[PDB]
Amino acid sequence: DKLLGGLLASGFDEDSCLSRYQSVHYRKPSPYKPSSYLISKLRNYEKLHKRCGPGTESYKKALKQLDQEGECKYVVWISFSGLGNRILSLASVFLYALLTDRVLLVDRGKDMDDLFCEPFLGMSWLLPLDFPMTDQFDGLNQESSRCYGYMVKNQVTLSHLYLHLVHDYGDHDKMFFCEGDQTFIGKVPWLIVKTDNYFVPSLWLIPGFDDELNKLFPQKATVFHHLGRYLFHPTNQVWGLVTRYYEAYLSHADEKIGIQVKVFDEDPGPFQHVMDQISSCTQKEKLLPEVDTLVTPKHKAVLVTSLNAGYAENLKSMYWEYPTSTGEIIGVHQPSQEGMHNGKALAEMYLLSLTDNLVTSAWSTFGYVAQGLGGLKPWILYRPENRTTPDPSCGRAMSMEPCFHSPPFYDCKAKTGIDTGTLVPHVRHCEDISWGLKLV
Ligand SMILES: Nc1nc2c(ncn2[C@@H]2O[C@H](COP(=O)(O)OP(=O)(O)O)[C@@H](O)[C@H]2O)c(=O)[nH]1
Repeated sequence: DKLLGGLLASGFDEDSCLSRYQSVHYRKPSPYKPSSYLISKLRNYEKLHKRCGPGTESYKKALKQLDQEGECKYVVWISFSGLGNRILSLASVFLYALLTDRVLLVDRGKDMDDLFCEPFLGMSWLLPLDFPMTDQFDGLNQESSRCYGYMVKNQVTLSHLYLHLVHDYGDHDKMFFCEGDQTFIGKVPWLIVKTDNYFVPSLWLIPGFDDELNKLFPQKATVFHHLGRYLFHPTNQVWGLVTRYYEAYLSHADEKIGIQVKVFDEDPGPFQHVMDQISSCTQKEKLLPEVDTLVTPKHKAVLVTSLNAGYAENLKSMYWEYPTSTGEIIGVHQPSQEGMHNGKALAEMYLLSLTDNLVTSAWSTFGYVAQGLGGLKPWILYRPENRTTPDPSCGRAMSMEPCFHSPPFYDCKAKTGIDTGTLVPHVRHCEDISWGLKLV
């Protein structure tokens, strides 16, 4: 089913975004049926967006509200940070638009236009190029006059509010995640957000939001799985990088393994500890077979994405040099070694997402998107310390979701510090970065 259990709206033009509909030629159908309520929510959201979207008479009238202090309200995402982050933060702001009956508009920035097709049937998601406040986006931060957190800090009705939700955000910026301040913010027609985190899990802890979030997602850990596949379709340019790598190197395997390598160090390596970690991970989980020194089969292909190439070479040369214990036929394959960039990094994510089993590196938003769109619950390569291969080398994700790296820890009722990862069974601390949070 090319509309994804009904997640996607039929009627888009096939040739201008090939990936949208002919993705089902390349991926096994997802196990995760999106609920009836999520569906309606999206179909209803596209009526809002057509009704209030850029270029309508309702969008023109609303723009004058930026001076003279309103049926359409808006959240504006600003393009900021690495591609992994911008995908996760953008799905976040879109869930948030859903919860607050707003229109999402997207600062195209340098490249968003080039990377992604239009996800909303009948009408562009892109912020116009003449939107008056675009010159301020670089500068908007924690100390800007209309920053919600600067205002709560310094006790201060508004046409527009800036919401600073970047990882270095403070105690007052974080009040965004409270019911009280949401009631306030609820009234403001224009919201400009800049953000580099997957902030979805803290929305489940806001009351009101949590009812609707339960109704939309009966299987709670499907938020980015459905919202990602809804929103983000690669352009023809990027899609062809996907199809041509998949076609040339991966379509003849009985099984595909993905291995997403990120190493957090200012030396590119490669590192023996990390190679060691990857083989122990893959072997100890029966993901890839062992090899024998002193000596009707299946073909596995291993897709290795990384910046240094010698993680893939090592595996490639091991499996060329030595026969597998099981007699399985292994081929290792790395697209790029970057040391058309973001078109590439994008394709590689989507490629990772077509594998049957994925290994991810701890902390990488690159992993989270790949597992995210795959509907894949990874085995996570844990974060090293002192150039030592951790032991155990990896473990299975509690679930497929991305991880909220910089969450708030406030009890809004009681007005005090709290561990927000020990309030409800579905919001747990992360496996990879224990400080962060995620839906399980
Ligand atoms: N093509 C490709 N790009 C990558 C890979 N890993 C990371 N990148 C990109 O390189 C840039 C820096 O990556 P990363 O270190 O993961 O992000 P940071 O930690 O937020 O700087 C980002 O724009 C990523 O999209 C990869 O395996 N392949």
